[PDB]
Amino acid sequence: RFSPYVFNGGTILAIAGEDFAIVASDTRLSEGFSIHTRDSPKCYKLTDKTVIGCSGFHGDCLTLTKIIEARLKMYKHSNNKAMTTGAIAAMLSTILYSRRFFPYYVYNIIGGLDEEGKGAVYSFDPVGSYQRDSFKAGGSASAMLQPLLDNQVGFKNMQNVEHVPLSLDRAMRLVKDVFISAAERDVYTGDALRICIVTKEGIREETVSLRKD
Amino acid sequence: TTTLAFKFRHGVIVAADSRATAGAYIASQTVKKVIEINPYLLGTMAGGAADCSFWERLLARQCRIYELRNKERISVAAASKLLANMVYQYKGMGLSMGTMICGWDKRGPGLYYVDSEGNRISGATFSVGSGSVYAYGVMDRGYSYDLEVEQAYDLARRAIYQATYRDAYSGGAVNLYHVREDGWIRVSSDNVADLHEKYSG
Amino acid sequence: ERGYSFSLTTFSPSGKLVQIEYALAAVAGGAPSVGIKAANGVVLATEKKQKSILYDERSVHKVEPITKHIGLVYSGMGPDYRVLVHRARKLAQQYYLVYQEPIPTAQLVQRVASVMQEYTQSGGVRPFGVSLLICGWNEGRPYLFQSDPSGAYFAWKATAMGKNYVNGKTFLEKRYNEDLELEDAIHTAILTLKESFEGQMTEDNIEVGICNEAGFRRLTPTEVKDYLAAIA
Amino acid sequence: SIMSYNGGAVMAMKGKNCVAIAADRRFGIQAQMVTTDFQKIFPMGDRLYIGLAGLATDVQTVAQRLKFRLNLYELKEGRQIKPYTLMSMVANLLYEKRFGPYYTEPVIAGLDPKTFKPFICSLDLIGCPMVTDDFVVSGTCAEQMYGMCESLWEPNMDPDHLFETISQAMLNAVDRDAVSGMGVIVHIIEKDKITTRTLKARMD
Amino acid sequence: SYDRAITVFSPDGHLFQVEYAQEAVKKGSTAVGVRGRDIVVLGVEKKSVAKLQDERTVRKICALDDNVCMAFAGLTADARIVINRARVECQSHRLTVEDPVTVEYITRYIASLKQRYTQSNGRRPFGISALIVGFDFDGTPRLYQTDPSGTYHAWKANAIGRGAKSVREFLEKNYTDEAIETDDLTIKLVIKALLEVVQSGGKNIELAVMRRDQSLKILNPEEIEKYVAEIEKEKEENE
Amino acid sequence: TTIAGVVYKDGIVLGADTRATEGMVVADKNCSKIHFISPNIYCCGAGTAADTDMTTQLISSNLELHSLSTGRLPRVVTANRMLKQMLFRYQGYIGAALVLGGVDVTGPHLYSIYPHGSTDKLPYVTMGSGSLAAMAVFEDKFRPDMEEEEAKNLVSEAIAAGIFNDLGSGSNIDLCVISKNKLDFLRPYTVPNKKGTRLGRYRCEKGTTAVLTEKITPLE
Amino acid sequence: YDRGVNTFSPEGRLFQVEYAIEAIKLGSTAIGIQTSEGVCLAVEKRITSPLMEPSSIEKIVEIDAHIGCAMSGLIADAKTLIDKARVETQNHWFTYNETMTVESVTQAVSNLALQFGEEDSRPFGVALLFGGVDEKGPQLFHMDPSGTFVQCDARAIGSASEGAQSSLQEVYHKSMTLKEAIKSSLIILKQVMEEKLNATNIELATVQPGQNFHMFTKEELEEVIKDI
Amino acid sequence: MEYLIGIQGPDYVLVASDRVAASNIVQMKDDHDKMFKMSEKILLLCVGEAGDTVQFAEYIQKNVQLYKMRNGYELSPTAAANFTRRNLADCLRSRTPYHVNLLLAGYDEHEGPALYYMDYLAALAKAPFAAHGYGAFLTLSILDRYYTPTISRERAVELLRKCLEELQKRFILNLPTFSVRIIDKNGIHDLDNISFPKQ
Amino acid sequence: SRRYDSRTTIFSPEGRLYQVEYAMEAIGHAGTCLGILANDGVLLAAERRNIHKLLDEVFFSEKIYKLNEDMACSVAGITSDANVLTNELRLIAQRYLLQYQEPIPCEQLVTALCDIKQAYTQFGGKRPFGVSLLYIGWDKHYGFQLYQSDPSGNYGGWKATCIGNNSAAAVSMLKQDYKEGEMTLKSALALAIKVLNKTMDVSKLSAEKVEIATLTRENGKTVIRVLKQKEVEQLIKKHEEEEAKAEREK
Repeated sequence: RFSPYVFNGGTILAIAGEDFAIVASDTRLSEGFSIHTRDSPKCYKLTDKTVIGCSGFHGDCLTLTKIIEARLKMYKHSNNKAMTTGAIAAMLSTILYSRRFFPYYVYNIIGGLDEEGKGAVYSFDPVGSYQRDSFKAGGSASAMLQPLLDNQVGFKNMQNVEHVPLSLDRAMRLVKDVFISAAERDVYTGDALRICIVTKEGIREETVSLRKD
Repeated sequence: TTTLAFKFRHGVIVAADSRATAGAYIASQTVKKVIEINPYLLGTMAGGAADCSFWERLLARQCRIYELRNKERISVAAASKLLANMVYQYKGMGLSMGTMICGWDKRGPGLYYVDSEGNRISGATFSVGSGSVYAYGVMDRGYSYDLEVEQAYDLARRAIYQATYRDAYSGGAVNLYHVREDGWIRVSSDNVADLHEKYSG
Repeated sequence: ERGYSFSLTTFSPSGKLVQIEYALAAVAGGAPSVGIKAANGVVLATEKKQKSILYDERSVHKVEPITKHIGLVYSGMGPDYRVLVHRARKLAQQYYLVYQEPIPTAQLVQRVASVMQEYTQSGGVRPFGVSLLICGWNEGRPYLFQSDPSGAYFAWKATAMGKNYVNGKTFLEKRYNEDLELEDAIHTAILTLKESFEGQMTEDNIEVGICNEAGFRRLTPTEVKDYLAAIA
Repeated sequence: SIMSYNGGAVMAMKGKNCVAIAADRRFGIQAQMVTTDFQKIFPMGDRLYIGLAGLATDVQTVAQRLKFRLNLYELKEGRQIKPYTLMSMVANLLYEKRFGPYYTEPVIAGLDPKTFKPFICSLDLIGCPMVTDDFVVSGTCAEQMYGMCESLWEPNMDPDHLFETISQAMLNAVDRDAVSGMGVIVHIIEKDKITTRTLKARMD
Repeated sequence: SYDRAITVFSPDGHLFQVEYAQEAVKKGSTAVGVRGRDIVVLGVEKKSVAKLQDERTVRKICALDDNVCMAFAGLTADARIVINRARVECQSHRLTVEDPVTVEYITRYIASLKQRYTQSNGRRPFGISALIVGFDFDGTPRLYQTDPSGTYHAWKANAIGRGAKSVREFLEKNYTDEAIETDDLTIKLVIKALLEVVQSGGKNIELAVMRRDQSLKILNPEEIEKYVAEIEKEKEENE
Repeated sequence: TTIAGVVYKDGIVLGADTRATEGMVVADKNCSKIHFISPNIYCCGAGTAADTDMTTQLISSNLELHSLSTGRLPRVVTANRMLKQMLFRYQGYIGAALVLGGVDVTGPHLYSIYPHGSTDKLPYVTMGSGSLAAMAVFEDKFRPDMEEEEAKNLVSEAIAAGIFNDLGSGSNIDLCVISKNKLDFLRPYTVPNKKGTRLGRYRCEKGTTAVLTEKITPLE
Repeated sequence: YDRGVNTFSPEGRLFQVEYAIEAIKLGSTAIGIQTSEGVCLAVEKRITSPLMEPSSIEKIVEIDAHIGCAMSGLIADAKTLIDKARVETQNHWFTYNETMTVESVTQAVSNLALQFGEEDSRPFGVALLFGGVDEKGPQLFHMDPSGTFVQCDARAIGSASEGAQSSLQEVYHKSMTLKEAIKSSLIILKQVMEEKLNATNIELATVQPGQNFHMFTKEELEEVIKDI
Repeated sequence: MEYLIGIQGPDYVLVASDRVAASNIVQMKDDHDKMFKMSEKILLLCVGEAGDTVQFAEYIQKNVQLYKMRNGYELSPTAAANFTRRNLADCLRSRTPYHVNLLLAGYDEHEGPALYYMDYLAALAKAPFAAHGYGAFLTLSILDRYYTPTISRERAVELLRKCLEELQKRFILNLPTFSVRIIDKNGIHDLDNISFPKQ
Repeated sequence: SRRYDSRTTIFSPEGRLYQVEYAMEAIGHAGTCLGILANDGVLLAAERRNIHKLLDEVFFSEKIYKLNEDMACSVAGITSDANVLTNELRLIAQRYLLQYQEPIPCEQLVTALCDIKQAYTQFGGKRPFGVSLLYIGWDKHYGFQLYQSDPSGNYGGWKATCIGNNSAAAVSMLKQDYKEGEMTLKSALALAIKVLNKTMDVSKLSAEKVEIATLTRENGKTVIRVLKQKEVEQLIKKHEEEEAKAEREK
């Protein structure tokens, strides 16, 4: 019968630095060869210190994000303060658990500044399970990302590989390099690439062109 | 996915692998399957990750509220009753809860194993997981209730090493907490990469 | 006190209950209906008089049999009669088709008057001033029962309410004793029915129902006057 | 099936001045025996019985719900219940469950409460009464069921001949099957006395 | 001005039908009781039984469990509900939280239900009170009370009915560690404080002693006479 | 299980077989499938017995409260409306094969009832498994303004022809004459088919079977 | 005359709400003080008979780990709202992962302050004093059955609150530490009490961010006695 | 799969519970006790889905403990057997049906000990013995061959020795530990534990 | 005018029961009944409110209602309000016999309807039950049990009863005639004849205006004996023979 869940494409890669955070998601929204819209940024910024990506079924992406935006003003106008990073993480896990029967189909990665002003990454799943991590890679193109990411970033699958903290500009070129290798295989990654960088000063965005097919 | 817990002379040792992946594709090695419900208690994670997270947070609801008004000693029979009945309402609806209730009883050490199907018993050793069948062979053969805490650190992680050595879903960091009369005590977090040369001689 | 409030019923300081007691005073001001239990059947003679000659009794019917073998007559006020009629029309026909058979009228008086009990006894806002004379034929031996708004079911061989309730009850208490001849019991029952009745008696001034052991038959003013006055 | 699960067969054959009803004593799960003392026919009032064949729960549940509503009517009026009243009481109770009806084989066999006139009837599991004057037929093998009972059952039967009639009827139909057996009890009631007998059958 | 009382408070800040209800406890059946480090005792009397009627029908004090017993006063109509209402909750505290029933839990239930019992216009308030008698786990004593407003409070001994403060003045000498050192002197002291309460004729007197966690047993007119003999001997030798 | 009906000049004749077969063997040999609706209206039951037996009593219950309160002869259009509304609400979950006919003040009316509740006005209707041969007799051999004795012969012939062509139909044929003046129900009429007699009679006597125990419970 | 309770007055205003303020007079007198280092509060137990157990009825309760409380007026109505907010602070610690702030505790009860429903048939005349340490440090809040919320540096309720607030604002110290608040608490205490001071007559409540909880501990009341 | 002996003596009821709750291959819990005590006169025996058996073990327990102190006496074995059926009758047709296997053993003061039959289909029966589990054919082979209804409780265990030795013939299972009880006028009494050697 | 308002929900004002004082007034209005202790059986008595001989007497047992095969009751009060309690306890006793397949013990039975009557006297402003009905029967534990229902919820159940307010003259007679261990149910039946002939207002013990219903324990039938007026007429001549024998002394 009618399928309530469908994969609309897109790949979200968010790597949060020490004092900063970087969330990169392709703007291509497509199913199959045809491209719905060439510019469709998947990164939605709830606040200045929080930027969450939305992947998978697009109907649940607009619903879940706009609900949080409606719930942002709730806690705002109540305690006269912004929502903590751990608040939105658990509130989403509770909403998705109450929906465990029929849930939303979404793939999200939260990143930005926490209450201490540092970056964090939470891997989200339709059942609402998450943990605090340094970096994660979602989307359908993540199959070739994490092996290549742990290579450069995690420094695995190699011998005598030292761990160097990634500078703000180092994480930019690495995300671009792992996405170029991803666009050459996955057809859902391409067109314009939206890279959102979360800094203590503000939110920074960038647009990177890719293949059209 | 390898989880094991056993009660002995001092409290209960909880050891589990941190590798959570889909198939043979490496995804997240940092996922913590050992949850701390209270400073004096220890939870676990098996099957559905959000399942055991909710109910243990729902169990901590009644426990903390009952602690405020009272601060009386809570028996595990209170945790067995309420939790198993509320999970039985969801039996057959797709929820899977494999967690093992751990902690310290005022009388003495105790261990409890919970299932979503309604299976709850209190016994010496409980190990659930893929490579857990290799854990029962090395542990139960040399297992004893009188083993020292120093030997409990070696024997528990050895069964993890025998499992995580060659396994699809087993690996990552070993979370090991030691329960005492004052509650659990953090010991160490050691990755399987360090387990390689340590227990192989 | 007071003290009993309502729901299901009102209060009295001494005995019975006030309030609906005033509705009971209206029961005595209702339409008098005689009734007769004679031998193998039950006879019911009511009294109906229209206000002016412009009315024809062929429209409004004071006797509305619920079942083929069970008739009825009312002693009391108006449509609260017709309310329990359609009620009993629903009430008696439900129990009739539960066991598919009529079953003796004793159980009919049990069930049909059980809800009539609650309906009259429980608070109806305004009270109900309609009583009934229950009849029927059961296992060869018929029965004549008398209910009321208070919910007390009686058994009488010859009974009267409304008018003559003081005179006719003492009349039948003396002249009538134990069980007597069928048509001879109808005689003295009509003699005391015409006691306080108006001097002008016509086919339209009264009506006489009869419950045969072969089932109830509702008469008409035609055959009522053609029988006798004096019907016997 | 649910019927053949617990098994059992109820046969009520009416005599001349008396009415007899019998049911096998075998109670077990499928092909395995459990106990032979499980009661199937239960007394209702006086001089009236009812047969039940099917799931033991539907045998006990209906008999409990039947005795429930029966005592409610018997306490209001002390007189007993008529066979036509019980036939409509069981048919209405079984009809209250449309798509969920209990699986059983109710057979009402008992005397009239007013007189000695016997009457029997059978009701479907869905509440359909099946009117038969005296004899009913059941069994396993076809030639014995309808072939023998025509020359066996008489228009007017004495308790002697009626007991031996259903005897060979329950010997040929039941004991023919390997799993069927374990004795049969017979209830023959009349106005003067109530007689209860059992049939001799092998334990294999 | 003054509307008397229905639900809402009176202009003085207090209520009326509540204050009016406590006088029923004063005119109700009186009761007494004591506690100790292990064994506890109680008493009621006020039976007004002529022995020409069934004695088991007038029986009031019962026990939810061997550990916790129910002792109430006033009319038993609403108290029979307090029994059954607490039997369902004590059986739920049996069922859920399998440990022995804690006095804090069970008392809050009855109290939370006794508050909504006096609330709606709606559910009728209680005109009676009760006092929980029992022992904490591991032999520790517990005794509490109830209030028509749905509150609970613990006492060192049970003194209610007529002369609540007068008996409490006699309970000041009961604070000694000698009571209860031996269960023979405690029961003799129960019949002492009870001697100034009502008639104290020995017929309607009913006392049940609960030693540690063992279930209490109503004293028959055998040991009660022996404990009354030593109480009379201690009074004769006191001069 | 076969029901049929026809409309002649002076009334309506209804009839049905008394044989109810469950499986390959007859279950109830003698049964009356004609049910009481109103004094002027009768209905012939078929399909599921218990479902139709409780439906004909419920519609008659709605009518007995309607007719006796009104005080005049009921109409077939009323029983037809209640039967088409009920079965439509169930959406055919209750199987009902019925024949609704009767003589009102407006004259005779006959309807063909289906388990979904769809009914049409026809002078002749046939339902059941044996309705194939019962229809052919009413199709060719029936015409309007049929005589009294000619209609009763046309029915029994349609039933006898329908029984011969049906495996489940048999036992006794029923004839019910429904008119204004005269109302008659004649059962049984004629048995068109019989079961083969045995080649001999066998009698069982004592001595070939024994008795275990006995219990005596005397009564009043 | 003809007071219409929640229905307004011919003048007019609410009446029973004012009578709920009188219901604070019949309760025990609790005097709170908020200081930079912490919050100290004291209330008299007012033991009627020696049968009364001192810890049986206490006017200081713990809503949340970092939130203290002081009830007023009626008891059963207090513990109702007390245990209520304890569940409210539990649900706030789940979705938001952070403990409920002392601020939001007020408006949570303030919405249900006067329901005119089945509770709050008759309304509850229980005043509530909210202490604790929020993200802003130690705070002391006061509320009434009508739902008023005003942040008070030092607040008193109960019987003697009239004469207690008199000498309170005079000797109160906003910028000082808990060191002076110790002796500053016993000043107003010994004033309003007409009987000798013992651990069973009153009870002390002191909550500090660094020293907690605390709340309070056993046998620290008699230490303040001998420190006079 | 498993069954507890249903030997019914004139003055006693013999029951022996298996203590092995283990599944698959390795033995997780050796000491698990399936025997629950409702009251002194009536025991509690159930086998099936854990949550099922546990919930029915909690319901009937507290309901009998409630009626105990209510009227001052325990429900009769006939009343208690049908009371469990009311929860079993609702179990038949329900949104979430349960599954049970074993029966209930009890004792009465006037009528002596009695043994009823419980099932997941709510059907009840009265039998001195029964056979559940896979060893049903193995139990009726020894039991029907030699059975004494009047045998003593000491010799009933001696007859039970033939069952324990025949519990493993062609079967690959283990079940070393078997906890046994006995019922009398004094209630439940503990008996020695029997262990089967592995090799 | 504090108690003059119609309330019926909350209590009165000094602690006394508001309506229950007035409810016992309705019990003492036209009530009649009696009870006594009898071994291996029990006996009850009734009185017909209407002495008019034109009645059909087809009600059979009227003031005595049979709620069970082994148990019955005697209604004293308004017959309209009691007929609701008849089927009520009868269905409660039937649903208990349905559940356990065992006869309902009269311990919890009586207290069940007493709590049912209590709910109507508690809340909702509902009218209280002004009918006090007796209880008789036998159980496996305490054997013969006697009870009397009260509106307040606290049953007047004892081994004796007083109905109605006019029976207070028989209470001093029952306490003086109080005996244990002697039956001979006729000893109390002949004593009950002295109750109606002396303490009751109606003398001579009119048979058609009274009724005597006895229950003799029989295993397992437990036959309930409706007499009714049959040998009561010879009991009239039996009690008058005692009166004719007593006058021979002086």
